[PDB]
Amino acid sequence: GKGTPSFGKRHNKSHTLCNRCGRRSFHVQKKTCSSCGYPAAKTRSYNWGAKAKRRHTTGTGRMRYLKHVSRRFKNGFQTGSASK
Amino acid sequence: ANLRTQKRLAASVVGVGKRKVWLDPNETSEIAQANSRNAIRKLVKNGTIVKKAVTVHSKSRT
Amino acid sequence: RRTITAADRRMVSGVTEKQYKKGMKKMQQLEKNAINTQIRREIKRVNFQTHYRDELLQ
Amino acid sequence: AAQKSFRIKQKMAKAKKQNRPLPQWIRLRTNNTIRYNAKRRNWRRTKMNI
Amino acid sequence: ARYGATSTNPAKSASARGSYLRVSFKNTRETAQAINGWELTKAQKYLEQVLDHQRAIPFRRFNSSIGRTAQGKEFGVTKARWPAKSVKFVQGLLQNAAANAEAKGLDATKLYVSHIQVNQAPKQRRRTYRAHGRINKYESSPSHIELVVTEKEE
Amino acid sequence: SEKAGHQTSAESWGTGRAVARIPRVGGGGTGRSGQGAFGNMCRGGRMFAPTK
RNA sequence: AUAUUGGCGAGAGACCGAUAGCGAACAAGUACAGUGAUGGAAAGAUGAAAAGAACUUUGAAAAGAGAGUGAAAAAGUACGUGAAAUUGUUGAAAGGGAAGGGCAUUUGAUCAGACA
RNA sequence: CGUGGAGGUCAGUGACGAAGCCUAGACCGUAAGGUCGGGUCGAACGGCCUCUAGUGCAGAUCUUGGUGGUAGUAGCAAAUAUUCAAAUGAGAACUUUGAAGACUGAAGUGGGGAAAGGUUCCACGUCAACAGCAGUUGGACGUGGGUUAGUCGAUCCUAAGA
RNA sequence: GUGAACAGCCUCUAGUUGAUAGAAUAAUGUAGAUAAGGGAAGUCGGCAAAAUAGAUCCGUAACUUCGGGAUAAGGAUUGGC
RNA sequence: CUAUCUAGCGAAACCACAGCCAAGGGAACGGGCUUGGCAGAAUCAGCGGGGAAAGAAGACCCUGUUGAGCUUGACUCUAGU
Ligand SMILES: [Zn+2]
Repeated sequence: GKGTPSFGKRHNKSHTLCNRCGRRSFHVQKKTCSSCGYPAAKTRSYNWGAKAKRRHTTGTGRMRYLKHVSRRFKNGFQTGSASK
Repeated sequence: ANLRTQKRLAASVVGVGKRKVWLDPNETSEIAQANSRNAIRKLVKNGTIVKKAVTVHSKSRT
Repeated sequence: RRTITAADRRMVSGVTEKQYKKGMKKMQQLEKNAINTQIRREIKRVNFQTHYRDELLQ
Repeated sequence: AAQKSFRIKQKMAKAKKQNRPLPQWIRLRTNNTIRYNAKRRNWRRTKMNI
Repeated sequence: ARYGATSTNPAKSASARGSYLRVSFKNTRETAQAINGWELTKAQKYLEQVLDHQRAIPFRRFNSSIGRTAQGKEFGVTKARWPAKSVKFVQGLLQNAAANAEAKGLDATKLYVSHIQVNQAPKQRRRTYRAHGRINKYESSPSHIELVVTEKEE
Repeated sequence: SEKAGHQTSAESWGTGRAVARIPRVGGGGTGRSGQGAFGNMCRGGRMFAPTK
């Protein structure tokens, strides 16, 4: 059989967890995540995966530093002390 | 009431299997407080629990 | 040598025993209505096999 | 498994501490749209892919 | 507690309503329609004989392909059965309506049943796994039950 | 939105199967898998002559 | 001077008004499937205020019946209104292998007008 | 004729109940459709002159959702097999204990393990749901506890290879 | 233990007694069997089943690459004390 | 062991409306029309004539100024040499 028996010999993974995107896409035998090539410096982004340039783009997450840059610019990147 | 855990613990204590542990039926209200493995030691010597006998396998005909 | 319990820890934060029972019932029921719905809405377009072989030519 | 990593044990710890119901002091909050835990998970239905 | 079309008065009548019950509508409607118009003392005796396999219940509408039997002759039909779950879930409402009546102040010797209607409830749903890797529903047919009893006058 | 309705990858199944020739979503795990799209008739579809 | 479907902040619309409008008005790129690249949903409304049904009684219990709140439980968290298919009880009518329909009229029900 | 919206207008209707809905109750129009009474119900909606359009459905192996007859029907028939008494409980063919009868018959229905799963392991409470019958029972639900390494493994070495 | 044997069957340690059940016994079925005399006349066709079967001794052809064919074929025997 | 009867549980295919026939005409083989024969509630287990039954936008044929795999001295080109 090629079906219900052949789905019994599925017990060794060809993927595991990536350290840069945390999802199961890291191919162990060749050591590349299919969603963001982890040895590679760039992130795997393509203009035909528009619906993949929203699950992984700027604003998807936290923006720990970038949420404050507009708040800093309106005031002029001022430093020092507040006031009296 | 329910004595599956007590029957497990008694067999594990005595060494023999689960099927050679005989509990007295008249002492359920006493056995069911044996939530531990030290009280089972008390009951096996009291006689409320018994190691049954090895079933025979004779070899005389052979 | 114990003072607290899970029910005692939840005592201070609103719910009591009766109210936990009451809330749990409705919570399980409204979790079950969703399963009834999702079964209804999958039962049609789940049996559409992609490459079923249809073992009969003769 | 029996012989595993630490990352997997960490993810399993998170997925164990997330496998509780909704606490009932939430439902009494003044504007609470949350009647139950929708991301609930158990090991029979949904295998988490790690 | 709105009810069906009651052709009687609310002063000398007491009622009951069993909701979202997990018994089959097709085998409960017949149980109700077999007692509509009866006295309680001579219906509770009959529902108790049904469980002991005497005096079966006649199935008049939902009667397709069931087997025949001789306990239908007293109703003229030849197809009957003994549904021992609908029987119990109706007998656990006759008792409650009789209690309601005893607390209202109505003598329980002339009580008869005037209105009883079974309804169709939301189905509680499952799956059953068929051949060739497909799925089909395997669900229930619950029922609301709704009952009114009153005392005979001229 | 010029991309309304066409935020989807969908192709018809064809003949043989006893559904229409409408494009139909592929996949699984939800109730969208199998639904029609790319059409004016279909829920979650576009409109006829999207107003420019 | 020109361009700008991205980002930040503003203002408007002969636009859609929950099967519509961005996929998403809500804990939506979430749940979920797929080894993976990727695919990808459904789901809004109690009421002015929870005042969310004290208390009695039947039941083993859920719940039921009274009670009570409320302007209204024909608003009781399955909660705005609550349609159709379909379905239960009651009532009316008919019924020899079809039912339904057109013209005309008897019988019954219902409506009509005082022309006071 | 009708529908969603827009500019004018009736100093229009309306919580003393607008819209919507049911109405083998009535009226007008050849008809599209319009008007009225009754019941329900709870907040906005109409008539006229005009403008504009995402504007009228019986079908499209139409799309989404929902419900039917079929039907209390087919059926829940592989793996030798169950029975008696008691206890619990509201309730016991299916729980527990005891007494019996049997089987897997050591290339096992045993004991342990690699992958894989992920807390299912154990206790207490518990049955609205799942266990295609039931259920006091449960890998189910709710709350908690639990995995101790100088010597066991990873770690270290290198192979085909990357 | 039987036996050549981790075969088949029975049993001890250990485990389980779980698969929804009850009553009745009609056809037609699935699985398993028997059959008077005949013995492939059936049928495309001996498809299916049936017989033989293990061990000892004797006896074993044509052909042959001289190694085999060959368990050829075809006979009797088998227990208990 | 099923089927069958019962307690419980409880689907699906399929469905314009549904289901008594002869002949006639007709899209040349009607369940409906026409002329006739007939016709009495509700129904159970079987059955396999029929419902041109269900399955699937014919898998042979033809057309399309629709395609593909393949071959060669078809046309036009080409990496390589
Ligand atoms: Zn990655």
